[PDB]
Amino acid sequence: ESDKTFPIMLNGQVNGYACVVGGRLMKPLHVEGKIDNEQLAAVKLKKASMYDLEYGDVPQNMKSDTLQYTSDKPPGFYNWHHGAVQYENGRFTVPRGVGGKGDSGRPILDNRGRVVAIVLGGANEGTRTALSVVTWNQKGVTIKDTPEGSEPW
Amino acid sequence: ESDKTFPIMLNGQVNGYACVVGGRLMKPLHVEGKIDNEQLAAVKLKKASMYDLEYGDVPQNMKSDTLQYTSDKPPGFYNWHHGAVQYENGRFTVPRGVGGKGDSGRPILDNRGRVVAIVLGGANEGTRTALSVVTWNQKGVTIKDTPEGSEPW
Amino acid sequence: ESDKTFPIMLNGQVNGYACVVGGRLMKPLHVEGKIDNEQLAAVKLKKASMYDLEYGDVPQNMKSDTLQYTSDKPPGFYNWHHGAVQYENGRFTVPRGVGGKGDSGRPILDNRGRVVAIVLGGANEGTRTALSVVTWNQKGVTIKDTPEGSEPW
Amino acid sequence: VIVLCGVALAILVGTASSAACIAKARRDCLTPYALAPNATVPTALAVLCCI
Repeated sequence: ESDKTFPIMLNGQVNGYACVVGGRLMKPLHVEGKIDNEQLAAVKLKKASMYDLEYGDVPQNMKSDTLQYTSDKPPGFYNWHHGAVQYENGRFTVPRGVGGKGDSGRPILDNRGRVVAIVLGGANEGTRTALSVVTWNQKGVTIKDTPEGSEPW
Repeated sequence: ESDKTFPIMLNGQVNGYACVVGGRLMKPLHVEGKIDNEQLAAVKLKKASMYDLEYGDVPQNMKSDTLQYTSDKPPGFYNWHHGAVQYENGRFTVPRGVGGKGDSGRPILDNRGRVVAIVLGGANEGTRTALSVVTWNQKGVTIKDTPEGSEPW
Repeated sequence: ESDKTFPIMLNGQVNGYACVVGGRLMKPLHVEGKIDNEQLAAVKLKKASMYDLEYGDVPQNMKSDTLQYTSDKPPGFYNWHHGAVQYENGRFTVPRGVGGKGDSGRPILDNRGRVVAIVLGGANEGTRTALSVVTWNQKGVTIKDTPEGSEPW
Repeated sequence: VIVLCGVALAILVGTASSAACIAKARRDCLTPYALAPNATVPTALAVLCCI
């Protein structure tokens, strides 16, 4: 997590956490700031606004150091920078009150250090918090899954 | 001191210091240089030229933690970055030789950790060195002191 | 070596080395990149294109902090950042295989710590590798010694 | 002169609208596959809208 997840800086504040996966950087469109890495600041970000994201191609040096996409997501506990995340009923949820603004772009991690979803927001349903995320599909489709009442952090 | 006192840098050399007091940032006018801090660099500085100072409102995310000030000045020794300054006869005297260029904008602290004045320069009286500073007053007043021969550091 | 030898950045990668000798800063011309030192970034470079080098006058603080040159070159082994280099038959040679692209501008030292030459490239004979470097002469003459088949690193 | 200029303007606006719609359709139908590995794309869409 720490080695290859570069915060986005603005006004002396971290606004999110851009992630480089499969040789491409991803950054949530709704969030604003600058990337600390000078190299990533020189990448042209193509915007997929329907997914609330922009992507660009990482440079040649950094190609070898990126997180891995995934497709298989058995329901259960998954790794996270703030702990563990529960996946059930095709939905991701976290203990209520954990996370918030400035945490966008945080990757949900699998046991083998593979990325499962990217955090965009959270909806509070009282008992837990439902994560609005972008997920993969068996046909290699990056589905943006956002429960009702999701708030983009 | 170390946490909340910011060097002023020019051409890769530290040539000054800016201080935050009472929710406001101040800086020596005579010195030219950037401020590395993003928000302070983004602060609009209203310049009081006869005071040889510019003041700017510190942003809200760090206005909570700012140096406290004082007006009471009992005579005696006062701690400071390069040791202790003797305050007597309305004058900040320091042992001869101590200090020089680049020490402008260093706060003078109290024993209870309170800012009393900001040094601008110094003039060797012979066995000691008189500090030209910006003292405050009990009537809510701020007075620049420039001992005859005061040298802008 | 480590203090007075600086890296050149190319997209955030090392691609050569700049050497400070006698208060003047040299950098290979074929190697393109930015000097890591901000001070050296402000030095204007005039180019000796036929020598494939650019030299500039270092600022006043590092004019003393520099490598010392020398002209006496008895044949034998000489120091090098990657190990030992052989000066034989008026030729600088290294074991075949060590060194390559990005090693341009590496200084060649003397045992007492003085500089004798600066490496620019190499050509492989199969048994050893002959380095195309710049060598100084008893008459204070700098020959750019390039063996046949020299390739700029 | 007015009639010819109007015909030219209508042709220009029709072409501009068609180009914008085509480029938005390319974006829409390609960006999901560009954020994922192993884009098994039926190549008709790319071949149509690459030119």
